Amino acid sequence: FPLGGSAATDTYSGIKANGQTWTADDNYEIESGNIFAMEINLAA
Amino acid sequence: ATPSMMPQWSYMHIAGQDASEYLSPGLVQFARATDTYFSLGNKFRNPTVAPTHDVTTDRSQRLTLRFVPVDREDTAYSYKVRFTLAVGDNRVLDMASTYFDIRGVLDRGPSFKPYSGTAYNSLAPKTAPNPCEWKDNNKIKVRGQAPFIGTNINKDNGIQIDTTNQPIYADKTYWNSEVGAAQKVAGRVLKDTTPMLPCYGSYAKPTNEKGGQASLIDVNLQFFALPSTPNEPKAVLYAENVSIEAPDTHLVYKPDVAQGTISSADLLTQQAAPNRPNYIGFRDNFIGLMYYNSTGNMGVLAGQASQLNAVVDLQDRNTELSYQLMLDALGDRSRYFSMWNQAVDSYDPDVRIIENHGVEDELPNYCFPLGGSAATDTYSIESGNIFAMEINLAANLWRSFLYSNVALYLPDSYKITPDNITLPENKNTYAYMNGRVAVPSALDTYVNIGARWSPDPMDNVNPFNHHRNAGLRYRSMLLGNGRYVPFHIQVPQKFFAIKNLLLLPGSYTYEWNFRKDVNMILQSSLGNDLRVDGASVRFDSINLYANFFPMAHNTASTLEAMLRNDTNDQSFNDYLCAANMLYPIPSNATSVPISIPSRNWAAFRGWSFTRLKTKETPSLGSGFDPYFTYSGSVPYLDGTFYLNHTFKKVSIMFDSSVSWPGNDRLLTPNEFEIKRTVDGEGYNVAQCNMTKDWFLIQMLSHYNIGYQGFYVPESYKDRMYSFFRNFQPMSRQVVNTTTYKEYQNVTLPFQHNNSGFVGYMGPTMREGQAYPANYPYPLIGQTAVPSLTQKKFLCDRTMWRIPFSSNFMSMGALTDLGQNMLYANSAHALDMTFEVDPMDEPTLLYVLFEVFDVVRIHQPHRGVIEAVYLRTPFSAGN
Amino acid sequence: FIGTNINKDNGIQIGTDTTNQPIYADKTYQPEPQVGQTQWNSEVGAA
Repeated sequence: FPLGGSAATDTYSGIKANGQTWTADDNYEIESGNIFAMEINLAA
Repeated sequence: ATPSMMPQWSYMHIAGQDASEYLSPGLVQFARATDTYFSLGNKFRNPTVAPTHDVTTDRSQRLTLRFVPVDREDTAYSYKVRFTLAVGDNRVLDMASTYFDIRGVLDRGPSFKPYSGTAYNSLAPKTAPNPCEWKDNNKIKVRGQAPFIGTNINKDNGIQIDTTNQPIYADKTYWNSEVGAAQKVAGRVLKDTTPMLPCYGSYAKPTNEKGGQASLIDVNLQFFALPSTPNEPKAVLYAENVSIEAPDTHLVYKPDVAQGTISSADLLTQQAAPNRPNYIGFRDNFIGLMYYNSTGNMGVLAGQASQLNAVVDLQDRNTELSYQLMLDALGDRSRYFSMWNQAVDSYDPDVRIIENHGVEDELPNYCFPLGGSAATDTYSIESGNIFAMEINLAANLWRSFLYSNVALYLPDSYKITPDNITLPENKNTYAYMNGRVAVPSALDTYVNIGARWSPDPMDNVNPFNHHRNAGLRYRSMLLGNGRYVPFHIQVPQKFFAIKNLLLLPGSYTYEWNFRKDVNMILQSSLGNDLRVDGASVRFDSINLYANFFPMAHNTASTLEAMLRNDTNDQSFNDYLCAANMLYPIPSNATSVPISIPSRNWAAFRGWSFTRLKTKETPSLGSGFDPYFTYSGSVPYLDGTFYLNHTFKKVSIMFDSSVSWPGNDRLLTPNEFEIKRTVDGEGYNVAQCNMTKDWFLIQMLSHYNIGYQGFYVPESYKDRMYSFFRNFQPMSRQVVNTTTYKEYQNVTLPFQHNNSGFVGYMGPTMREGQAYPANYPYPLIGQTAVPSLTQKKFLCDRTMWRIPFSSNFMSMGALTDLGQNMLYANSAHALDMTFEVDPMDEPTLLYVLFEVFDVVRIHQPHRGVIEAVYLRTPFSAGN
Repeated sequence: FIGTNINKDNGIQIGTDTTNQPIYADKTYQPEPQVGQTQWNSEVGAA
């Protein structure tokens, strides 16, 4: 596994009055899909 | 069959004559002649008829009688049960089998951790930023992670999984070369009110039947998307407000500018770690619980209607170290019994005498991308070998062994506490012995590379407080893996005079004050003050338990009217016949002037030196002596002798005109020398630094050969607490400190062998720039610095003997020169002086002046125990 | 692998006295050969 556990890009917000709007609260980070990986056969 | 059957039996010698008899006398001689070849022995069966009459009763005697206390008080420092033994008639007890039956709760304190490492979220980067919500400048919130693709997200119901199927709220958590997340994603974040710990120890209690963390009084569902098009619903995160904690963690790089606040960007990085493992459990054969040898709080076995006493206990002998030796001298203590909690203390012989022999790596131990290959091109498919990556596995395992078993068990002098986390100041509780990191450059793979060496700075630490005290291990697991533990003991009886007494018919009483002093009745694996950090052993029920031999009344009558005659009386001796006395060697002192005036040495069969450390040798017998703040092995009543390889001289000297060495036997005339540190002009023996006459004199006493050539004494004469198994001799070489012209020393920061690749001074992480090195100094290669050798004498778990005999042999119990009128009729006065090596802190030497212990219990009437308790060569009488 | 050119119907010049393509019974050999003999600079896709 990687040290941090992600290599992600960005994501802003949405409160969505019928229109996924925004969320002052949040402010421009999510990396979709499980963590990057690295594999070893530590027994063989 | 017949109503007798005897004949029908004998025709198979099933119960009849022995083969030596029915065989024709001619054949017996032939079978007794050719028995070393072609033996006719295993085919003509014998018999085995066992005794029909007068061996067993018919009318009474439950095998294991159950006596109940006729008394009980909870002093918080003892539990004085007063039983009432009622061994009947035609009936004998043989007080060996007289267990007690302790039962009650035991609360191991917030210092108990059997899982030697982490048992919580374990396989994980111990730098992981637990998906958090790093709050901020009223800037409001931020990052984390996620993964449950989904397709549709509708507001107030996130991840679309007839109908839409509209997922549940609580439960959202849990390729080859694929995944490729297009088409919505989601996950679950941690809200910015939960202390964002690392991922290596984090745990929030369930609080949700369907698994997920949640505060029961819960959470906000929140959105965010990609800047590419920031008006259309992207991934959705079900954050929450967990009860995040970590009940095994001693974070070693808490980014230390975080005063007041809890969550902030400068704190996603927190290299956690597993707290050093405390084993906890009861002591070997319960060396504690049983106030043995405290004349104040001492039991009794006096006949009922005399109630005088039958167990007179001095404060000289230690009957708790004279049982833990008799076990060695009778069976094999290395075998684990559980009722007595028989589990000898120990120490992985590969982590006391560290042999850094070396890793076994030659080819790079390599990484490979999850599926087949890595990122690649598109044309007429990777170009060149796969993306690769490496770990020298054989080295990481060795480094973990070193600074997980030896390199962080060092004295709290070579241990810089983590960067700036706040510790307590009482450096004896488990708040300062696990907040102690151990520099990996003190002990590490490149430490005395290739030579067996218990690293110098841990020579003086004791071996038996360790991960692998296999016996700290089979008493810390046998009871249970828990903070709280009910328990049900079977403590034995060890008093030499009351541990085999036959107890003829009578009505004897029985009393014995147990100890409720946790931290003295409860061992440890790191040295603690259990009483302060939290610990207690609440007793609930004590009961005696005796196993009767169902002896036929008409034969027990004989054996009881015959064991009462004056001549036919018992007699017992402590296996460790001694007159134990402790001397207070001060800190940083090289001497121990001892003395004894005008004695009448009559059977003094030989001294026995030793050397304990104070903190951990208990207070003698008073009671709750508070100055006891150790939890480790008790070399005073544990048998574990670690600070034993430090003696340098003994100078026995009688009247004030002599030298018991004697005339001139001793090789360095009458000045016993146990070590020649630098002056070895012909005289040190093994390649150790022992002196040829302090071996000649141990292997002469302890085993029994020094005049016929040393020959690795027989297996059955070096049982555990002996000399030879623990004579481990060792040696090094070191850079000549003044010939290697360029020896510019390099201390423990400044040094640098692993470069970037590993720590900077901690058990931190990879931060560097790999240049070459400079601290391991080459002692082994074509470019090797000139070397000065150094020698050591690790020898523990044994007591230096120096028997009182002319030959210095063991030709009998009453030693030769313990019978001579020069000593056996007149009176002298011993004045010695030992020259032990500067230790460093308090340190009591444990001279074990040896005498003849003996008791002559006898029961003339029905219920009268009277016994003499003489101990010569250092007796008790005015 | 990483050889020189590839000829129409030729293979890839493994390399020797003026051409030297390889035995398509194996010669691509795979299972073995490939740069690593220049690892941390291996540098593939040259030209």
